[PDB]
Amino acid sequence: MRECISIHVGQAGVQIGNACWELYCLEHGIQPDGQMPDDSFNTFFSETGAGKHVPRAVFVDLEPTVIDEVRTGTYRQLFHPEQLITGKEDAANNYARGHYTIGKEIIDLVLDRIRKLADQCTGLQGFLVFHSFGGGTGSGFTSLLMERLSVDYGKKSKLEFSIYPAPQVSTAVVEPYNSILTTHTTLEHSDCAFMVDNEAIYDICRRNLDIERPTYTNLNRLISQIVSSITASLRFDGALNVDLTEFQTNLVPYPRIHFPLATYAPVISAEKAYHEQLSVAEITNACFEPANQMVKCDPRHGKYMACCLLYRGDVVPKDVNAAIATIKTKRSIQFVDWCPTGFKVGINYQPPTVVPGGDLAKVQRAVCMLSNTTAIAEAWARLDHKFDLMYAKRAFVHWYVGEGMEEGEFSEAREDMAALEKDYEEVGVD
Amino acid sequence: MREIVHIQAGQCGNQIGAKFWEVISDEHGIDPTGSYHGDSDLQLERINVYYNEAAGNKYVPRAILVDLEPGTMDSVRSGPFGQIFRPDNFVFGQSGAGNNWAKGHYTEGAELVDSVLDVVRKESESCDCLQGFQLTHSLGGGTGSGMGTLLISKIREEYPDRIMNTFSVVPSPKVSDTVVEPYNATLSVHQLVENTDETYCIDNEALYDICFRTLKLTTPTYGDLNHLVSATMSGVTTCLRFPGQLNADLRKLAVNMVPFPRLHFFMPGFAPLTSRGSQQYRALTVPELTQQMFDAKNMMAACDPRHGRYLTVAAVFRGRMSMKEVDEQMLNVQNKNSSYFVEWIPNNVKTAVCDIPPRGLKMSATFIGNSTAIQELFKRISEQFTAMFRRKAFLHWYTGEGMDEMEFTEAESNMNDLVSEYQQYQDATA
Ligand SMILES: Nc1nc2c(ncn2[C@@H]2O[C@H](COP(=O)(O)OP(=O)(O)OP(=O)(O)O)[C@@H](O)[C@H]2O)c(=O)[nH]1
Ligand SMILES: Nc1nc2c(ncn2[C@@H]2O[C@H](COP(=O)(O)OP(=O)(O)O)[C@@H](O)[C@H]2O)c(=O)[nH]1
Repeated sequence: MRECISIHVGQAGVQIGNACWELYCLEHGIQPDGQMPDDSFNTFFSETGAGKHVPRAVFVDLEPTVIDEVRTGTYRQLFHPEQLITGKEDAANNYARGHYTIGKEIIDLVLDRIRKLADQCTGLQGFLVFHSFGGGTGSGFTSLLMERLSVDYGKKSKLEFSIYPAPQVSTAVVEPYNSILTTHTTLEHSDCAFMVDNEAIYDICRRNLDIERPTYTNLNRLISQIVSSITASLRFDGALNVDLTEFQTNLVPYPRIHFPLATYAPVISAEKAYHEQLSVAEITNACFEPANQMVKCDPRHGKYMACCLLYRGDVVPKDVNAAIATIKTKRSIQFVDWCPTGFKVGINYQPPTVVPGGDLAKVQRAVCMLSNTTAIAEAWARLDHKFDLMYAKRAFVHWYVGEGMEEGEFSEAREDMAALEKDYEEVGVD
Repeated sequence: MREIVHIQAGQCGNQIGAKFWEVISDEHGIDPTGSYHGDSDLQLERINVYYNEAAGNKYVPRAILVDLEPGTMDSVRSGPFGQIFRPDNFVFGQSGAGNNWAKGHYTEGAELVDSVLDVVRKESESCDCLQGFQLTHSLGGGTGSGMGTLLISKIREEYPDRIMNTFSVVPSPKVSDTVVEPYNATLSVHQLVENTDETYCIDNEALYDICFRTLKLTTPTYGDLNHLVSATMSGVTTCLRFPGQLNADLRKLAVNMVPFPRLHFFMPGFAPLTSRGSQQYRALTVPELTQQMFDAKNMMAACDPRHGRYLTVAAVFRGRMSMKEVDEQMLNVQNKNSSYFVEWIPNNVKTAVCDIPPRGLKMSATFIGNSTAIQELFKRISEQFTAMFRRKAFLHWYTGEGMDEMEFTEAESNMNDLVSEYQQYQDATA
């Protein structure tokens, strides 16, 4: 009943998946071994006959290190070995290697395992995908898996918690190639995706979490907190719940434009927990600031289609309505004439659950805000500007060419992104 | 992409490879008998990349030693760790080539190339998921250069799917065994660029200069150069011998570094330089070394990067890191020398951080760069070959072994084509 499958591919994908599943099992009081000391956990979990609960997800990669780390980590007894897919030869920062040359030897096993997991699912609702744009595995393998799943199922929703590479955390120089190729490939195949810029989380950790130098651990803890705030609606119940079908309904102008921008509040470090906790009005007023989104964009330029809210903790609806009324008076918010209003409001009375030993501090209440806008265009603008700088001299092209690729793919992906940004300004003009 | 096999040839190459193994075993806590003797678990995590497990807990290098002169091989077991290498690796000749390429290529290279391919096969299907092959060898010496050409040709026609690295010892006019070196040097560099994809240009000119002016050695013997050779060429492998999210494998190294299929030559550098027995260095701060990377005086390729533009830059830091200031040094270096980086490759200056430091030094930073400025070495060898070849001298020995001057003409034309590629990529705008 209402099952939802999670897909984790690539190093970053599996790292953030481990973090998010840890937060999920902690929130629902699920022990690290899966034992029970809302009944919506069955959407994200499968109940073994012994009473143990194992997540209905999968760990896929072409590299054996991080999978082995999971196999010897805290939750090694949580997941069965079969959904922890292990490769031998990695894509090595190459969309082509992770798509054609090497992915083919593993995609068959991957889809067999996905079907095996789905065998226990009756009311399957959709697919959650976690993958880094920069990584060759998490781009080529992600794109081909997206194509295969769309062939297999199609109309079923297929989410994507995409990771946007950032120069501070970037590990390869071919990252714009991989991001362009994967987004051009999955744009038709993905109905809604989440586009989180790791520079945003990095500088939030630098400033808000006062981390001297953010690491993968803190980045992924923050990312998992935000993803948990997003998925609380599927993992709990609310007055106006949002589901994957509802995600598509309330956050898609056109199938091409399916990249909502998210903001989550608040961000208080554990070392400063003694300070007065922020109010609903305070968090609403601090939500739209350029230091709280998922990408390094200024929402002032953009115009919101609809503003979706998800509230966590002890939040009173009356003050929510007051805050919404105050915010609507702001000149920052602008709605297209075609879309009058889409202000869905969701309240989760469950207080947020903090990770033990985490930099962030426990708060009584929290809110995460979803709203897509034309301000998101600047991320693709800088990204495809980097791609154009790449392609003006055909740098690194031979590495793709030697693995079943030609420059025609580069050209068609670049023009597809040009059409996508074209749609961006076109919907942004009344 | 899991393991590396080693091949060394030529007395220079054999000596430098032996010293490399000395350094690697010492930093990984490997005793002469192969048993672990370190003090941390970091070394043993990735010890498999350069070693094989043996009876009990003995670790043996995956090094196949080849040489045509018995003196070199007697010497190579004469030194330390002469017994750790298994006798199977030792497949050798007796005639001696003596500064000639084609004669050792055909008249005497056939009867041992079969054996070396047999042993590298035994290693290969003994190995599970090897990344590729890295070779250290001399270029001016006809023996080592010819053996290296044989090995590269056979391994590429046998294992074209493996990223096959190599390390090059460019001949030096100042320290030259003979004068007919540029013939074999040009032939071997032609074969190298036309057949390999990863090479480090370690010219003895730069080594002699740095050991003379900076080490205050009036007559630096081959051991004096070999000390710095071993230090830096362990430094390049630091990213391949310890955990790290940068430069995990040889394939990732290629994808990150080399932008063009033909141009794949490297210009290795490392600071701080350390003499033999000189341990007066204090705790060197990051700013001085990160401004010292721009220097060509600490460069192990006889070229000056100030005359060219960096394509892609790699560097690894070892010691205690407050690497926030390291990132600050990146920012300052970029903002101050963007003119020396190609604008059409953004975010090409990436570095990692390592915690294991070299021996006797608590701070170190290798500097691996790929720039068009390396064309100075090829211009030097081109002018040498032309000024000593327009007389059509010394060709009797080669022409007596089937060599035809058309091969010389095509090789020199191809290498001038590489020089032209350097020139055209250097002046490319944004
Ligand atoms: N969100 C997130 N991104 C990360 C993390 N670690 C690395 N990345 C980014 O992910 C990109 C690289 O992708 P990978 O994590 O290596 O995943 P992959 O597709 O398997 O790539 P390969 O390991 O080379 O096969 C780089 O831009 C990294 O900066 C992380 O802990 N979280
Ligand atoms: N750094 C270094 N260079 C060497 C060494 N031996 C020879 N060379 C240089 O390499 C060239 C000679 O190559 P050689 O070692 O004779 O190759 P071989 O014929 O295969 O033995 C000369 O330019 C020498 O100056 C050495 O032990 N160390």
